[PDB]
Amino acid sequence: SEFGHRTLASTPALWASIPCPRSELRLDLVLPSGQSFRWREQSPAHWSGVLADQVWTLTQTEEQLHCTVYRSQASRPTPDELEAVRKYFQLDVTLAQLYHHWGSVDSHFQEVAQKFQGVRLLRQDPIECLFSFICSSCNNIARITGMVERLCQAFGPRLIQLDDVTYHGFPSLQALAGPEVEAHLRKLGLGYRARYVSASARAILEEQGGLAWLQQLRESSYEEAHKALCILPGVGTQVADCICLMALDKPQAVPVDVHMWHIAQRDYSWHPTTSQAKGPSPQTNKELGNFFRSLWGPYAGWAQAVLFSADLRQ
DNA sequence: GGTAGACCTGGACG
DNA sequence: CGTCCAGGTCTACC
Ligand SMILES: [Ca+2]
Ligand SMILES: [Ca+2]
Repeated sequence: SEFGHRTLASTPALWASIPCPRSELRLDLVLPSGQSFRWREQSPAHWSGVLADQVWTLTQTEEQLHCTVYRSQASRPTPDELEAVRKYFQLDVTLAQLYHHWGSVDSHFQEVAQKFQGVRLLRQDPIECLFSFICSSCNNIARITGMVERLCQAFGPRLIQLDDVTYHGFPSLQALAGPEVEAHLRKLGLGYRARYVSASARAILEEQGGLAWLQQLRESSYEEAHKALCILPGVGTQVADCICLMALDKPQAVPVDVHMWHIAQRDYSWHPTTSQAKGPSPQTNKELGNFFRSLWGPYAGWAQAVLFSADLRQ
């Protein structure tokens, strides 16, 4: 059929594949696990969302990642658009090599890794990542997903429509900085988070030097990046780490949330040493982050993604 | 300097 | 139905 979300079976000539074993990527363990909140399994095993300013549907077989794009006459994805997908999933990073290393230096990781292969980090846009996680504050993935769709629907560029779903690109800084945005977001149910969205958009455009400021952070060191980000309203240590890890190429960035705390205590019998508090606090969270870094190495943030994602399946 | 409490909400239970 | 919960952050105050 010419309409609705496609499936690999229904429109074969419209899909192109990318060599990618499931051991290197598990869409069902990455896409809905709290990295990006903009992917939906519209059809069993088929995930649709905006990628590189276009709508796509992705699905995998044992050795292939099948892709289709909705831009003109419908056609299979081109090699270049396909590279956009490989970039998004950072496929040049061999997951089996990381899993092996983490497994060698951490017996518990190896145990869990046996049943959760394919968890890697998406390489996201700084803007979407910054605002999606500002909304993650005291929030569950599903509610977060809801706020983000509404926020994009109301302020993002309109793309194409599949069935009764109209896709929207992520809002720009200018749109998020616009007048009465907060009030509109509040009506969209973002709660106090509405305030931070507006505030951080204005702060970036009117105080920090605009988009270029956020983007040039990719070249900065994790330490610098993380400090800069904590300036913005609504961006604390956790939100800042999520951003450094998922959007600024800071693989040693380790987000420390309630999940990681439970994991630390329950699976590593971890306790704060230099910290004053016994539970979550700005000092204990920092310490726990350094604990995971000393334990997993330069890509601790990625290792973190595996266990976090695995901890959601509980 | 290191906390306790305020700020929003739709599914979650008991 | 009423308290609890989820990828927190901010800040007046001890
Ligand atoms: Ca929480
Ligand atoms: Ca801040």
